[PDB]
Amino acid sequence: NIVMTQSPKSMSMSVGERVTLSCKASEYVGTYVSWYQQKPEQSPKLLIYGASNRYTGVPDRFTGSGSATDFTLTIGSVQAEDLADYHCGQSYSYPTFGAGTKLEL
Amino acid sequence: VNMDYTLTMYFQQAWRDKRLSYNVIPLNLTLDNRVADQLWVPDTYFLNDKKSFVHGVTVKNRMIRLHPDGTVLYGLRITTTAACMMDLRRYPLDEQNCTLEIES
Amino acid sequence: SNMSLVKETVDRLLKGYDIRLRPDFGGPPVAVGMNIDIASIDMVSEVNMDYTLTMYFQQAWRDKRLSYNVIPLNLTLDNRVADQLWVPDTYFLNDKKSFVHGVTVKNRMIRLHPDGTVLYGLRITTTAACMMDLRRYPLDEQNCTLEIESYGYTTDDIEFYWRGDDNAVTGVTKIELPQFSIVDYKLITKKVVFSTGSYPRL
Amino acid sequence: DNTTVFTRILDRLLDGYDNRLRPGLGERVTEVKTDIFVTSFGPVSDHDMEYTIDVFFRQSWKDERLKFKGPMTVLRLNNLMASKIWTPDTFFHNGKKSVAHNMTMPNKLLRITEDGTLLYTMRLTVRAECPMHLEDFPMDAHACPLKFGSYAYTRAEVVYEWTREPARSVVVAEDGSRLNQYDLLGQTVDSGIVQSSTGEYVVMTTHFHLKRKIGYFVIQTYLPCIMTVILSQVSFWLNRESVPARTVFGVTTVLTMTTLSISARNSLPKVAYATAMDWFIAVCYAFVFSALIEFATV
Amino acid sequence: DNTTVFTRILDRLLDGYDNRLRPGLGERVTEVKTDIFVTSFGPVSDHDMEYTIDVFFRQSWKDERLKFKGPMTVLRLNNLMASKIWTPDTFFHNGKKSVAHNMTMPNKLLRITEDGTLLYTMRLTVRAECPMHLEDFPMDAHACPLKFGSYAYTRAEVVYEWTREPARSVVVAEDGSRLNQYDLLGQTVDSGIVQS
Amino acid sequence: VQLQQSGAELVKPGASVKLSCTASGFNIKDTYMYWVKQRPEQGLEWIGRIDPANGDTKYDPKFQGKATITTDTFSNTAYLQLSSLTSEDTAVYYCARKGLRWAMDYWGQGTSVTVS
Amino acid sequence: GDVTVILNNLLEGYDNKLRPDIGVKPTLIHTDMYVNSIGPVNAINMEYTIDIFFAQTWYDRRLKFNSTIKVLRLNSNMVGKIWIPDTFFRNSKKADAHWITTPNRMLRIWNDGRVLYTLRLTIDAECQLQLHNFPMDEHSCPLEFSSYGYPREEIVYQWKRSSVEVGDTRSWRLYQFSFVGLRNTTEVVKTTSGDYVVMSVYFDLSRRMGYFTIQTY
Ligand SMILES: *[C@@H]1O[C@H](CO)[C@@H](O[C@@H]2O[C@H](CO)[C@@H](O[C@@H]3O[C@H](CO[C@H]4O[C@H](CO[C@H]5O[C@H](CO)[C@@H](O)[C@H](O)[C@@H]5O[C@H]5O[C@H](CO)[C@@H](O)[C@H](O)[C@@H]5O)[C@@H](O)[C@H](O[C@H]5O[C@H](CO)[C@@H](O)[C@H](O)[C@@H]5O)[C@@H]4O)[C@@H](O)[C@H](O[C@H]4O[C@H](CO)[C@@H](O)[C@H](O)[C@@H]4O[C@H]4O[C@H](CO)[C@@H](O)[C@H](O)[C@@H]4O[C@H]4O[C@H](CO)[C@@H](O)[C@H](O)[C@@H]4O)[C@@H]3O)[C@H](O)[C@H]2NC(C)=O)[C@H](O)[C@H]1NC(C)=O
Ligand SMILES: *[C@@H]1O[C@H](CO)[C@@H](O[C@@H]2O[C@H](CO)[C@@H](O)[C@H](O)[C@H]2NC(C)=O)[C@H](O)[C@H]1NC(C)=O
Ligand SMILES: *[C@@H]1O[C@H](CO)[C@@H](O)[C@H](O)[C@H]1NC(C)=O
Ligand SMILES: *[C@@H]1O[C@H](CO)[C@@H](O)[C@H](O)[C@H]1NC(C)=O
Ligand SMILES: *[C@@H]1O[C@H](CO)[C@@H](O)[C@H](O)[C@H]1NC(C)=O
Repeated sequence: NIVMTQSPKSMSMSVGERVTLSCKASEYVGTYVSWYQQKPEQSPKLLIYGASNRYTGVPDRFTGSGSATDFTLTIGSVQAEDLADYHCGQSYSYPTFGAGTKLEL
Repeated sequence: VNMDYTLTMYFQQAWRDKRLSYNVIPLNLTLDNRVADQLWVPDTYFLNDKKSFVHGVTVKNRMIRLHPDGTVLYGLRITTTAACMMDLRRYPLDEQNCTLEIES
Repeated sequence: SNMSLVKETVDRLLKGYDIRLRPDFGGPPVAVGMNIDIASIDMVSEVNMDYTLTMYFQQAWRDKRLSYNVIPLNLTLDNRVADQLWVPDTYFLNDKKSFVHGVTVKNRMIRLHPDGTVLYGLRITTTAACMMDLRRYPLDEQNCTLEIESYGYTTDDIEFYWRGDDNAVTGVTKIELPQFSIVDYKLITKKVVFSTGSYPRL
Repeated sequence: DNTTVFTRILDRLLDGYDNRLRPGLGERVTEVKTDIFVTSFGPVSDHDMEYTIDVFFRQSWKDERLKFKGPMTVLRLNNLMASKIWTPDTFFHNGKKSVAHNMTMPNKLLRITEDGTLLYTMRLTVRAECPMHLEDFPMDAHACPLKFGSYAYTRAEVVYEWTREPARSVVVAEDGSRLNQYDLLGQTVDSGIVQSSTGEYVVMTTHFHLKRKIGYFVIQTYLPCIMTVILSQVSFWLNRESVPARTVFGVTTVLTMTTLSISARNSLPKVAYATAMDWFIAVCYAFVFSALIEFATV
Repeated sequence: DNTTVFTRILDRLLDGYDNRLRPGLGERVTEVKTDIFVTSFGPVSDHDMEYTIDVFFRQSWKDERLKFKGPMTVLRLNNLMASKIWTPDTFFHNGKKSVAHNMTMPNKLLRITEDGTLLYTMRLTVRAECPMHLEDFPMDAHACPLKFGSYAYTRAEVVYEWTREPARSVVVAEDGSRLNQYDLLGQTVDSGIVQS
Repeated sequence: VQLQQSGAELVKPGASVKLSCTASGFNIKDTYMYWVKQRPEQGLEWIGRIDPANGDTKYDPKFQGKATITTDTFSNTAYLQLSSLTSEDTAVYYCARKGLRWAMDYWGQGTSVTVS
Repeated sequence: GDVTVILNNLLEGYDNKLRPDIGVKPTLIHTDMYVNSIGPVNAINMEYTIDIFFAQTWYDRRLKFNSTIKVLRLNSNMVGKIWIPDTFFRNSKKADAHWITTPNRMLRIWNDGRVLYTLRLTIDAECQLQLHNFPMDEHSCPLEFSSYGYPREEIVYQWKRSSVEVGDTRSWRLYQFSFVGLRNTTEVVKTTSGDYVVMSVYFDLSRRMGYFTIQTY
């Protein structure tokens, strides 16, 4: 059972700067990790599939960077509506998600 | 060194097709092998072969025979190079068991 | 709708098409541009005096009969329609044995364009013979080639040229050999003369 | 008139069908679901840097033009109906000389489901390239690749996918191992997008991890060499009043070190760098020559 | 639309043509003119008593059923028109296993002249047998032969001849030598009749 | 394009529940259907997987034997049946559709299941 | 011309799936050979190569025409349009015909329906050599052939009086052996499908101890 450890648990930052979230796997997951965004009292929406592939309908400020074990999600020039929960989930095996990451202003 | 063996065989298949049934003549009909492309034949294959072929001198070496009750007899002449892994821990005082698989 | 319309377009293109005759059969010569993407140079054998290479070999020309204007997009057709179009009779003069790969199907590509341009690619593994000078062996450097010629059509029926003329051959710097090292490569255009006529050569 | 209804179904099925046009030519993207069942992992040739593999290669996709309605829900048809419909042109990017077997008939399988889904399976032997780096010979581990994709259909026309979970798609049989010298540890699949002079294509990658077995090269080279070194160090206990004896000792052990090194260097390919057997032979040769020079000095 | 006129020409040429009959079956003798251009004299395998040779093999004859009158005086047609017409079945009497190249298209050439003359060229690799007398090895000289003739057509039906002067008909290229152990000194042609 | 789930409800400890998820805009015989469970302010947890074309299912080892996923192609729905409930079942259950390189691109609206 | 009319009248209503006299009597086929060379006889694989011109002739009452010409001499173009017997060599490991530059086959039809069909073959036949008394040994190992699908009651083979003819015997590739003679044999063999008429040609060879002397003795 592949476990995904996300870091950090929370991050407080202002509007306009660049932010980066990290996700790590125990076993190998080769570019099959998706990133979801969940706003309060809503359902999660797919942002990035593969490892670096923007979903059709997402802005250009989200970018993914992938490897065999270490993955990162970078958001450059954030806005006031990009505060939500972010989950990393693998799909190389039966799917397992991360703990989450709160983003506050 | 290659872990395989080669064998030549006469491989014959017999089944019964009701569409190829006739009653007006009392003899068996051996047809020219070119009619085998106009009849249904089973898709038999060998699982552990590496390179097979049907001989082609002077024509394609195969036989097709029809019987009045519908029994079709279909023969091929095959040269198969089948693969079998050998246990050489007792070489040269050894005995090797290897087989050829016939599947659909 | 959108499928039967394109079906009618291809059926109109392929109806009344004579494969015996080249494009502009009684006019100026047709230009054919070449591309080669070398995938590997396998084995340089001194005893056999040959070397094997795998390549993606692509040809591009213009056929005014395969010109359509009903649909605006490019048509990639199944690779079995290449037996019903005209393709040039290119050959390699110095090869000994060659084949097109046939897994899972015949590895060839056809592609049409609305103005008439046809692209035609093959994946060829060929064993070309090159005679080496082993006077300074093993401390030496060889030069051997791949010749690309037209068999049937003379220089007043066809013209060969490299498509790009400097970026026509790619993938040479990524080739790793166990014994040699590719230091340089060159592209040459030429015209040869035999007892039957004058033929183009790359 | 029991088989006339199936003939009518197949005739209506092929009436109006163009096998030069992919399903959804200007309307959709063709989704192909791939699967590989390895029936035997063949021998790995070290001098050609290649390996052999025998696979059942399965491809599934959806064609809306082949919908039918009859007393059966799946038609298990022949291998000649597959040449009358559109099939994808999958090739192997690093294949050298593959063969699709046709004994006694073409080993192909076609199943059509009543909603239009097709399953198309082939049995074929692939001979692929495995570039190896031999620094640690004969204690090296490799990852032999197997990359395939579509010829002439770019990413905007045909995309590939695994039909099950990626960790459970490439399945190797239990008795399917013809490896004498290596050991297959596991598999590893991957997916990517390569870019060439005609556009961007989807490429499905598989990696087989092999680990060489040392038990032959030990007895072949490492143990005779150490035995020869020990036999050279035997000479230090003889009395100096017998000079031809120790002379013939030294010269014959140098001769045997030379014969073992020449007879040992034919095993591995003609690589241009030094391996770990060469380091072992070089240090042992240094020890024997040092023993001989020590005899000369005393 | 200059393709319909040539289509009509080729369709009038192939209307009623029977490729099972040689030209002049009841009146004259078919005379075929032969030519050989050796592009490379391959290696000689002395251990197997054989040699390899890569040639352009050219034949020419006269077929009175393929006369036409059009704007062009020579039709340089494809390599798939030569299968619909009559061609001589030349075979090599001492050839072992020859190949005819198929890359990328069949390496064949057909030219039809307005008065009815046909030129037919193939590119192929002959592997012929050379019997050697190795009594003076390794200081020996050899004469490796290459005999070809007609299968199925006797002397009263099809005769062969060299297209140029016999000393200038078989032409070996200058750089056409893949020999490592021997030295090519020259050629020698002849023509005769065998009684089978 | 759209996945419509059932409505929230309460349930007594020890009963059984059947949640539904109706698909509209596509055919369920083409893709897989996933069921995901989320606790309040916690991470997502995968319950199970169903292949509607064939019919075979897989479950998380924690939920193996506890949950049963089934389908109905006629009404174009997918069901998740939970039995032998406890107090730790108060969560939010989502119905997701597989697609685009195993990503779970389309999600439902989520039903709140509470145990009193 | 008239030959086109003759060939088109001969091929009208013709069925190449049925042998002549399909329910009357067996067909008699006369066979001849002409050995160009017997290749190297290597004992490792227990085989030897041979090159022959195989000729068959029989009677077909459907190919009977009335005209002032006596013989039609044709190419290989009409070989695949009439009935041809399915002769095959029972002791061959690999055998192929010749196709350069055009398929080396010949067909000749006569005024009374007698057809002659000749083709050039290269056979790699096998013969088990009992290698006792080596290298002072003599062998006689065969080349057999018969029909594949037609039993004794349907096709019967028969040699002529001038059956097997060798060539020059000096240009052959026999290094360690020396050709001395041959003899023809006919027999009937029991098979699971029926009784088959089998014809054999035995070549007698004697090993010349001229190489093994300066090699080992
Ligand atoms: C698994 O798949 C394998 C690969 O697909 C498959 O192997 C293939 O087997 C098939 C069937 O056995 C082969 O197809 C036949 O091949 C015969 C010759 O085989 C030898 O040569 C081929 C290469 O063939 C080329 O050259 C020959 C002779 O010149 C041609 O006849 C071929 O068409 C082809 O020619 C083209 O290419 C030329 C240049 O190369 C061009 O110049 C030319 O213009 C063409 O474009 C080799 O590959 C073979 O080697 C292999 O096979 C041998 C078998 O002995 C093995 O021993 C060896 O190890 C190799 O594996 C071999 O050397 C062809 O003669 C044959 O074509 C005739 O027969 C077919 C079927 O009946 C007819 O449909 C066709 O019309 C031809 O008949 C005409 O000619 C005959 C001559 O006797 C006439 O009698 C007849 O009337 C007819 O004439 C009519 O048409 C004429 C025009 O064509 C016209 O002029 C006349 O007027 C008249 O109308 C057929 O193609 C195929 O080659 C094999 N492929 C390979 C690569 O091996 C295997 O069987 C499968 N196995 C299973 C179990 O499924
Ligand atoms: C090849 O076969 C023919 C026909 O059987 C042989 O000729 C006959 O040989 C026998 C025995 O010597 C004679 O009695 C007959 O009179 C011969 N003529 C015929 C037509 O049968 C011929 O001798 C055989 N050649 C061999 C054995 O190599
Ligand atoms: C046809 O074959 C069957 C099966 O061997 C056999 O019993 C029967 O006698 C044959 N017919 C004739 C006329 O020999
Ligand atoms: C067809 O191919 C050409 C050249 O690659 C490209 O410029 C063109 O945009 C393609 N078709 C379209 C309109 O997408
Ligand atoms: C040779 O090329 C022609 C033209 O593509 C093709 O029809 C023929 O089958 C080829 N021959 C072989 C043996 O593949």
